[PDB]
Amino acid sequence: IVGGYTCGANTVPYQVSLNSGYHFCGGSLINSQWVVSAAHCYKSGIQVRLGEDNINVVEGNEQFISASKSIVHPSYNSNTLNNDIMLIKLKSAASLNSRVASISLPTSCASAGTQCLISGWGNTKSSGTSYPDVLKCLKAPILSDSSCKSAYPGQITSNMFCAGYLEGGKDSCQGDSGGPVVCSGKLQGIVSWGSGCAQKNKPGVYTKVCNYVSWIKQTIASN
Ligand SMILES: CS(=O)(=O)c1ccccc1-c1ccc(NC(=O)c2cc(C(F)(F)F)nn2-c2cccc(CN)c2)c(F)c1
Ligand SMILES: [Ca+2]
Repeated sequence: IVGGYTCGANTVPYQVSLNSGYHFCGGSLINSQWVVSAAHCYKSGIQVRLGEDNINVVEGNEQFISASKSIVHPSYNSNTLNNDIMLIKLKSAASLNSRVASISLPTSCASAGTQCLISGWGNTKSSGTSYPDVLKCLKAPILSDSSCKSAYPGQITSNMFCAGYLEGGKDSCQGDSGGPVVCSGKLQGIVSWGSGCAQKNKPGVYTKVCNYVSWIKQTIASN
């Protein structure tokens, strides 16, 4: 997160950290056994870390659970980043509490202007790289599709939306990928991609979760 603020220990209870000897992506807990992340975050040997704040120090509320299965959307295209969503099943259910909770799936899509909370342990610099120890937050609005497509001619599909600031300075960045975009208590997006970070006229692009609600539910029901 570039130009954001320190969330505060466990203030984003649904935020998870995907770990493989180091933090490489974020994710969202949608129920006791399932996490939603980005398809391009996929890899083997994934350990899901819940109830995290400072990802480098054991503080007391962490729950480390191995992924028993990772389901990348069958129509995910790595060349266009279309359908950039993945479901991860935990080996055992997580113990839900005040510091570890699930986030609700949307029942309808969000509209332009809607204010959302984006979080992650991603890079905090627009120029160069420097990762934080604690979880970072950023409040950002969903932009109109016109502005989104004007910024990224020919690269925006109906399964993506832009959110952020055209003036630059505040944006999600590498390391935030797979993380949540919550609006009015609903997970509306997944950190996917963007041209650099916090760059002018280059807002972040996010996976439009509302288009995948049926797919998600039918998939977890079958696994
Ligand atoms: C495969 S294509 O290029 O032909 C391509 C083809 C078609 C559609 C989309 C892409 C595409 C473009 C840029 C990127 N690059 C990034 O998305 C990125 C870079 C960095 C850093 F290197 F740090 F500059 N961070 N970063 C990023 C990560 C998460 C969120 C956000 C948001 N602000 C940005 C990417 F992956 C995919
Ligand atoms: Ca920790």
